[PDB]
Amino acid sequence: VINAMAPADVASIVVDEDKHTMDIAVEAGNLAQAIGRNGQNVRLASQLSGWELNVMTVDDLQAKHQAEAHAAIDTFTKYLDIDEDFATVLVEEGFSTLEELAYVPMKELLEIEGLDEPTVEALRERAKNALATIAQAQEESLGDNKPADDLLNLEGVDRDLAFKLAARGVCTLEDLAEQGIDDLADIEGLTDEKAGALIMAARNICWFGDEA
Amino acid sequence: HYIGDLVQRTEVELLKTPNLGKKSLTEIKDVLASRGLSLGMRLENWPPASIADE
Repeated sequence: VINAMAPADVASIVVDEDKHTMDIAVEAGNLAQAIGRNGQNVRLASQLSGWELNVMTVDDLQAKHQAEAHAAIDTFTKYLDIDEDFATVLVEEGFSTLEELAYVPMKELLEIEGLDEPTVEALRERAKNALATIAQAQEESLGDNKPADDLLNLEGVDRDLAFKLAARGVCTLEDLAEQGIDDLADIEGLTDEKAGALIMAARNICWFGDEA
Repeated sequence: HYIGDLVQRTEVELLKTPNLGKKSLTEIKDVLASRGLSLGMRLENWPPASIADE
């Protein structure tokens, strides 16, 4: 990685899985020479490792670094969950939030001031259950038969709107066209004008399907 | 409120609105099978000459 940033001054870099994407971490002052030309050293050093590099800045790294600590937390906290006053004091000492942290050391959080019977070791289990709950949410969006490609690729409807429409037994765009404004009015996410426009669009796609 | 207003508008114009349903289309076809309504006519507003005000 560093050798591919030469001739310049590399200091650090990030990693990943298949597409690690070497995130070059240098300083603006040294970035001038490191980057050299917008379309020259950014491509020459891209094939250096064979994959691709993402030249960044020392400050940029930290900026993105924090944009990761808050998110295993910055995601509406859809994992374990209990009281919030204890959750703040737990996430203060907690490294990398709780996102799948049960596979890590399950003995250093017991050092935290307040660890009687295995409950925090249980709080992490709740996070695991939250992951299963997230899989159940996938079942709510796939685990229980989500809409077809005709209904999903319909213009004017998103994935959540397609799921809300398909939750009433419909599966295809023709099934959505068979439903009425009053039948789609049972879902509060769709309005009468929006359900009318979606039904008209599905009926137009069904009727004018012979024309491209 | 009157079926004359339904005869004043085209069936294509009614099919371009999702207020009518799939079973409502079959009911409209059953009503138009008698050819008394939805025959693609055009009125002045309401009244024909036989429908005169007296």
